[PDB]
Amino acid sequence: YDRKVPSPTGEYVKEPEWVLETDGVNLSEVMTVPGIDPTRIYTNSFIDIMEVLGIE
Amino acid sequence: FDMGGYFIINGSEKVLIAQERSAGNIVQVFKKAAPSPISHVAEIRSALE
Amino acid sequence: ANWPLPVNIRRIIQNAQQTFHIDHTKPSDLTIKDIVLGVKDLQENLLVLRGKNEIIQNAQRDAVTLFCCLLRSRLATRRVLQEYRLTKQAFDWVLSNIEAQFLRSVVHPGEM
Amino acid sequence: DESAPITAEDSWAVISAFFREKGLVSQQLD
Amino acid sequence: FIVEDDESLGHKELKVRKGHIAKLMATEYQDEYTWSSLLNEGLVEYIDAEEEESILIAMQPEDLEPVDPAKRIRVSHHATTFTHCEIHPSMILGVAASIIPFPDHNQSPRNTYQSAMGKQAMGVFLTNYNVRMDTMANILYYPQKPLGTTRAMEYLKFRELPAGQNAIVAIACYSGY
Amino acid sequence: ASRHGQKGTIGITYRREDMPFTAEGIVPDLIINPHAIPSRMTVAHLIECLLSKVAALSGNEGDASPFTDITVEGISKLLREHGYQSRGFEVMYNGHTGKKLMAQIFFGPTYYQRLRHMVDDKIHARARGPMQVLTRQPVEGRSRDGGLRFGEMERDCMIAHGAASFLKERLMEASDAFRVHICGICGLMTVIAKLN
Amino acid sequence: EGPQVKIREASKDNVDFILSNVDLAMANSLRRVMIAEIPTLAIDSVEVETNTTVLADEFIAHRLGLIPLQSMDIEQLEYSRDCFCEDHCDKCSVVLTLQAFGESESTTNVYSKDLVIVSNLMGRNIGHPIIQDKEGNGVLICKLRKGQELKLTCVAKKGIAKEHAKWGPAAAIEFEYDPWNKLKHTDYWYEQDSAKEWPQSKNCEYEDPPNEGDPFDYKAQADTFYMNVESVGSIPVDQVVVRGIDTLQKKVASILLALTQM
Amino acid sequence: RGNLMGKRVDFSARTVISGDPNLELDQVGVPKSIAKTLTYPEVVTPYNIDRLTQLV
Amino acid sequence: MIVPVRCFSCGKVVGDKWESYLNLLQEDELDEGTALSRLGLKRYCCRRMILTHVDLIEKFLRYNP
Amino acid sequence: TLSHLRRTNTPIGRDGKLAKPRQLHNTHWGLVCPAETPEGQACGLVKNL
Amino acid sequence: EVALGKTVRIRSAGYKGQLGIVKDVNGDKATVELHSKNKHITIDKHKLTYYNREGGEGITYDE
Amino acid sequence: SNTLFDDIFQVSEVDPGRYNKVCRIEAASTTQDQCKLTLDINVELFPVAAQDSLTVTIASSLTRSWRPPQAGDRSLADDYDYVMYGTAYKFEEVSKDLIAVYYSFGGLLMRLEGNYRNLNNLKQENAYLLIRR
Amino acid sequence: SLHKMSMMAHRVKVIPYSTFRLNLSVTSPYNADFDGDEMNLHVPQSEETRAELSQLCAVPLQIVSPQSNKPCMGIVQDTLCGIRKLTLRDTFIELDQVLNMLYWVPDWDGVIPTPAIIKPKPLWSGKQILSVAIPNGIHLQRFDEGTTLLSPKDNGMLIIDGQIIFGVVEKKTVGSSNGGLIHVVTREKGPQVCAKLFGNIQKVVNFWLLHNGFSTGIGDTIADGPTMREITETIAEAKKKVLDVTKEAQANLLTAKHGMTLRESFEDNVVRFLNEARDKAGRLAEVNLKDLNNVKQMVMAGSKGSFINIAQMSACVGQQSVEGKRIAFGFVDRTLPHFSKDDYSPESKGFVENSYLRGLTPQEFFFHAMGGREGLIDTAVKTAETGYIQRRLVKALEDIMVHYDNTTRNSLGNVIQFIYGEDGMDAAHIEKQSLDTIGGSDAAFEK
Amino acid sequence: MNAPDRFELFLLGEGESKLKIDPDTKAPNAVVITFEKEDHTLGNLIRAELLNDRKVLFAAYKVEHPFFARFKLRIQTTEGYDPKDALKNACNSIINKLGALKTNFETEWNLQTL
RNA sequence: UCUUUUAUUUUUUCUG
Ligand SMILES: [Mg+2]
Ligand SMILES: [Zn+2]
Ligand SMILES: [Zn+2]
Ligand SMILES: [Zn+2]
Repeated sequence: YDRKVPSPTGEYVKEPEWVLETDGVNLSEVMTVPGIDPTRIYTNSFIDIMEVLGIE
Repeated sequence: FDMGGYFIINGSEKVLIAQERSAGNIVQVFKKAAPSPISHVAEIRSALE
Repeated sequence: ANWPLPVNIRRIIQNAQQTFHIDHTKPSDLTIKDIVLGVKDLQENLLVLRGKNEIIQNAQRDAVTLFCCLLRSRLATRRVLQEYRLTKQAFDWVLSNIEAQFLRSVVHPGEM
Repeated sequence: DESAPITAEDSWAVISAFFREKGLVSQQLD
Repeated sequence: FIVEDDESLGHKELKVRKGHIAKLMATEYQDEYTWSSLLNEGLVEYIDAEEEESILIAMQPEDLEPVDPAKRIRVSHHATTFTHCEIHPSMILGVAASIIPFPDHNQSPRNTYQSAMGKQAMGVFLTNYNVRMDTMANILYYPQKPLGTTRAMEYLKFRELPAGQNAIVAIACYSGY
Repeated sequence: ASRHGQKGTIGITYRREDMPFTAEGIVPDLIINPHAIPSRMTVAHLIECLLSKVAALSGNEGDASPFTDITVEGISKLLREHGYQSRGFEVMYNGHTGKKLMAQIFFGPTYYQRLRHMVDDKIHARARGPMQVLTRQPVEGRSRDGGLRFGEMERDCMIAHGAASFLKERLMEASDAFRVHICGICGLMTVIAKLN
Repeated sequence: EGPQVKIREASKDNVDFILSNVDLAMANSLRRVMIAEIPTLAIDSVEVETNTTVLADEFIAHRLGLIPLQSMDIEQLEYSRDCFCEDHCDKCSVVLTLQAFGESESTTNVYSKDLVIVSNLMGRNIGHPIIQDKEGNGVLICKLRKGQELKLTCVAKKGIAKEHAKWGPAAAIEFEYDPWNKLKHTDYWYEQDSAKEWPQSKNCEYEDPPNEGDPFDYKAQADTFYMNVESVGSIPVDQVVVRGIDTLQKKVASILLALTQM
Repeated sequence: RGNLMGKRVDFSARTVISGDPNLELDQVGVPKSIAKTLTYPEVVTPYNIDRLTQLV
Repeated sequence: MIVPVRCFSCGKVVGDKWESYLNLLQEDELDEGTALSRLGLKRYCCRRMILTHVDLIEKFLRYNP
Repeated sequence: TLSHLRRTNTPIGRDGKLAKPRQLHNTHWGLVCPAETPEGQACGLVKNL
Repeated sequence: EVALGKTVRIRSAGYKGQLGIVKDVNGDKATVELHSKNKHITIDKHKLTYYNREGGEGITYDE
Repeated sequence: SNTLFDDIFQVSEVDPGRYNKVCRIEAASTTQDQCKLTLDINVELFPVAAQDSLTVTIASSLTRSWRPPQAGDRSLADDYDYVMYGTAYKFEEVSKDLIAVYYSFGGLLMRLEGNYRNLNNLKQENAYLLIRR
Repeated sequence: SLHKMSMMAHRVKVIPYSTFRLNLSVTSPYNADFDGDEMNLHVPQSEETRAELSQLCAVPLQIVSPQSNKPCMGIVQDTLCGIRKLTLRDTFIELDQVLNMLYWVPDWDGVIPTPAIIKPKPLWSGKQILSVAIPNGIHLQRFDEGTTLLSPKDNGMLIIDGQIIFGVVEKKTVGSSNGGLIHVVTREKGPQVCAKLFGNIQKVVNFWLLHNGFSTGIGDTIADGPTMREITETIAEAKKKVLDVTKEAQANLLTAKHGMTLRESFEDNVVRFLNEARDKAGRLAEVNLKDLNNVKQMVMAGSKGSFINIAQMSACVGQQSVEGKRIAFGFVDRTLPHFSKDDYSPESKGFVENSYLRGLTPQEFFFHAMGGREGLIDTAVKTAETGYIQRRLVKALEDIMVHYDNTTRNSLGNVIQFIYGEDGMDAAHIEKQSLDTIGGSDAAFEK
Repeated sequence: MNAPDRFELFLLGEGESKLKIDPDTKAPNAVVITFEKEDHTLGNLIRAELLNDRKVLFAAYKVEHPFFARFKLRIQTTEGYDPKDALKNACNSIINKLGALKTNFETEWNLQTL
């Protein structure tokens, strides 16, 4: 997937990104795996996101 | 031109509509859902002519 | 960059220019101090929550944050002088009607 | 000639034979 | 139709032939040879959904057994083991769907809507409407048969008892109404 | 409705005088919007119109079975030989001012059907006719002189709109209004109120 | 002189001509008043004594109304609404009696000739049913069994086609102009070549063909109106055109009279 | 649900609709019969006494 | 039922020519197009008006009443 | 008339719900009209020969 | 009144020659249902002609 | 109420551009090297050819309801063939010296690129463009 | 009544006929046809209620929608096609028709606009004649694909002072759009003036279309000979490439796509090729169609029809999908009785080689019937599911209301949103806008 | 059930006039004239005649609605030249020119022998 | 000097 990221010049530019999709919902153990960015992890389901990442 | 094939009850023309149904004397297997313990259930609607 | 927002600064500027027949050759009587005071005064007059206390003032600044950024971006001094050529009266009319259209765009209480 | 191949236009004659000798409500009557 | 070899001279051919067609015609214009006779001599076979499993059916009496750009593209014959042949593929349509001109040339739900609307189309249900006493009957003043007739209508009696009228249509937007 | 799914109600009844006419004196019996045909994907209607025009020009009865050798090209050639524009178009004139229409109108006979849905049977207004006895409300249905049912959807759209006085006057004054007496202590509609 | 007329051919029921030195507005308005607003005689009311036939007598009355009637002296006839009488009179109405009793075992066709006038025409050639078939029978009206009876009276009064198409004296009226598209008043739809894919109208032989080299004649105006009037039979095709012009003149004169009175 | 959330109404009509480009945006044509059927009760005033006299 | 006395599209009289059309189709043994042309219907509106008619009075009459 | 006489009815509940029998299965060819049907709650269940 | 439920004809109006049946009278004007069309129309009685049950001799509003 | 601009342009290219009654003409002035023109003219009434010299002027004259000529001997700029009315809508500057004035003659678009000599041309509704061969 | 705009108050016009005549731009919010649809009229019984209906429930007041801050009401079918025709560059109007349309405009200013052509012939451009409908003081500016101030193809639009300068008008100008002409007029001049503009534009375009004419016929669906040959070649090479992929699949030399089995991989791959072939035939047919082509003219106007519709009518109907997949094997390993089993050819499993003009084969017709019935039953289920969902949503959010604290609260008073929409701004007054700060490089930001 | 009366398409109603002039404040020397119980047959004729008349500045015609047989004609002319006189002159021109058409048709029929 | 009726439910059919 392409993502708009700032450049050193300050313009948004399209960078490629290797994003791993999944056919299953188990966020608790996945988000602690080393090597991934836990900040930007997302789930199609919302009940697990509520249950682990908070009500907001 | 009227081809008949209908009843007349109290002067009202009445038509019986074919009632589709599963055929008799046939064995049919169906896969069942995961929550039920049943899986691959066979059914036969045994019937005398 | 494209997002929904209440009143088009670009469109009101075009209406001002057409209404006042802005002459691009003639220099503009606007002064930078006048521009900055006008923008600040309009930003203060942009009221969607009205109540005299710290919580309501924080809520009002919070509500009008994005629109404040858009106003500063559009009616910055360089944009007002170079890209636009509005006069003092034209700038005043623009500010007054921006305030008016914001105060119309406020929710009308009782909406279901 | 009698054993010549049939054609699609000739199949309409067979259809007419069907419709004459059974009809549309034939299944209900039978 | 039954498709067997029945011909040492060459390839497969339908059992029915021009002689049988001529005999059927002769019986037709007489009012001996009819569908009972065809069934007895096994020229035409009754086939059900289950028996359709084991038979390969030919599209047309001559197109598959052995080019104008405007003509319909039809896939060439691939198998040489047909056992039956369609009497006419137009006979898959029902009553209301046998009234549509050129059903091939329509998007299918619009054939469905016509097949539903034919039932409520006005016309001449029976010829004894004056004798009968029906709760709700509508009779067109001037029933007219379709200019774009279909050969199924000669058997469906649509020509004899039409439901509609031929009107001169101009496909245009005149006044926006 | 046509024999192709093209259904519609007459918008305006224009005269032979006002309706546009081709250059053969023939004023069409009907007009449909060309916008119908692309979205509805109904080229069968246009092909039927062409076949019917050729059928009336030839005297023959145009076969239109689902799978026949007859093709649009053949129909157009027959119409061409009969002396018309090959694709069925015809230069028409403005019946209202005699100006030749800048576009060319697809003209010809086609079969249409009259359906049972008559506006005379489907029109109705209420003037405080009979009311039900169980709920004291307008009765159901046209023939017995019933009313329109301000559905949950209708109420819901009125809530969305904000016309509270209308929603009151619709659900109280129009449908059913009853005065009932109650008392402060228990607040029940079991007050023997001899208003006389 | 004003507009010029040149009749190419004439007939009892068809007259084809060319109008020159005339505005397109006039060519229409003449056609319009001709196809709509010529007074004509037609059966308005139908009194059914008895009807045992299989056709609804509504349907019968509608048919009798649509039947053409001679309207030669429609001018000498006066409108029913302006006339004063008691349910009938010769000065604004014509009474026609139709009787048809089956006698033969075979079906007894009933035709327009069976309509016999019973009112006093007072010498005005009006109300005679129009006959055009070589057999002279006229328009088929109904069909009867041996035992069927159909007796009725018809009151025909003056009117114009605006009330009802039965009063329409003219059939399909032809109006064409500028067969060649020298004025480019339409853009011919085509796929390869408009000239090849459009039929050449029979009237292009009366106009010189365009020259590709020369430019568009922007001064050009619509003229040479090729008209072809056809009459159902209620009035001869001569008086179709003549009385169309007459009632257009009368309408404009009425406008002037209203203007003067105001 | 049936008799209180929504419910039948007097002073109303239903019929088939038609398109009329010769009508203003905010305006709807009404059949004459429906007009003669439905009524709106207006109180008498000195401003419209003459009008209401003509209508009665 | 029976032939429209006037064509719907233009109003030319066609009712009088139903018998002549039937005779040209029966005795003269000529096709419908030539029969119509000889009858004098040149416009396809009139031609289909007479061509397309289904005679149903012939069917309603021959009931007993 | 003829449509009603050749009409067929399926006893599955007419109430709106996902159902395989509401589709035009391949075996319906030539035995059931693939175009004629009611539209609405009964669509796909009612069939015409 | 003797004008109620009787057969009557109109003689200067757009609906001239229309038979009809008197249904209700509101004073100074009578409502009649056209015998050729499906409509009720209101028109003054003095200007209309009344007949006996059967077609024949005609009399003005003087019965 | 006088002529504001007038020069001689030799048509360099003619393009229908999917239209029949209107063509886009690209021309450059014979005298001024830096002067170019890109105007849409109605060839349906004023046929044009490539490599053809046309004289074009722009005046400000010759509210205010338009009226017919009203007289056989009416006086106006009667010595040009193809006259246009439009309204300026853009005055752009390129290369610090070239000024492009855009004109719209009821949807017919022109770009007049020139120099200070067209100072007489202003942004006003009154803009008549006259052409002759 | 699925949404708020599906119930509005109109002004009665007495008219003798038995149908509710309504101005035709209003059909969009009601989602109404004239194919037998029925609508209700409710008469207010009190002056209170006529007042609230007038100033809260009025067609001019619901021009702009709270759902998507765009006009729900736009100019539609014949008006939109004819307005494109009128604003075509090559469309020129005679003095007579000009003079008429100026009178057909109700609030015409009073002065005849000066024409474009005056000497060779007094002729007014269609853009000029449409300009008089738009009230003065209406700026607008859109730049579509490759639009320059000397717009080559007449794309985009630029209106200044209620005068169209360049660009044809389509749904993107006058239909329903975020920054459309309707939206700017109703926002600046107001609801009454925008309603007048709807009226004036509709009357003018209807007059012009009545006096110009517009139609459609089979010749529009017909494509040229070379085009038809090239479409046939496209379908042929699509079949050849599908057969090549099939042979690879039988050989197992195809590599299964990650996350999908071999059947599903082959199925999705072949469906992709078939859709690509159909779409390429669509572009070829569309390119071959000329501007005179009525169906292309109508699609470009955006009134009705589409690219896919032109392709299906004239080029190729294409693959028919059942349950999101191709036609299923019905009896055993076959779709219909004519196909020897396990034959994965496009014709066998649903692909249509023939346009509607050319005509489908009987097997293709049956496959299309399957697709049609599936669409119909899916619609019949979906309408009920969505109606239940909308009922549930409105019942859940029934009592929520913006009280006078500019806060969103339920009946009990619990706060759900302290400031409605996080702005306190009404939905109908919002518009799309560009933020200049967030965009632009650092150097551009500085300059 | 409530279709418009056919006779009302051409007969004047009670308390109605054939012609209704009203001057317009829109532009000087301009009137709008409503013809009752008329169609475009007279409208196009009169409009074309006013356009042919060289003194008339604006002439245009209008049907508010096809339902009502009524149509409006707006004329503005030069100062001092009454639009009423313009309409009289146009109508007189139509009378004379239709009369010439009638005379030519009558004289040129008789050349025919059928 | 006005008033003055149009059962109910179970089913089916189609209409948008
Ligand atoms: Mg609808
Ligand atoms: Zn108590
Ligand atoms: Zn009299
Ligand atoms: Zn005819």
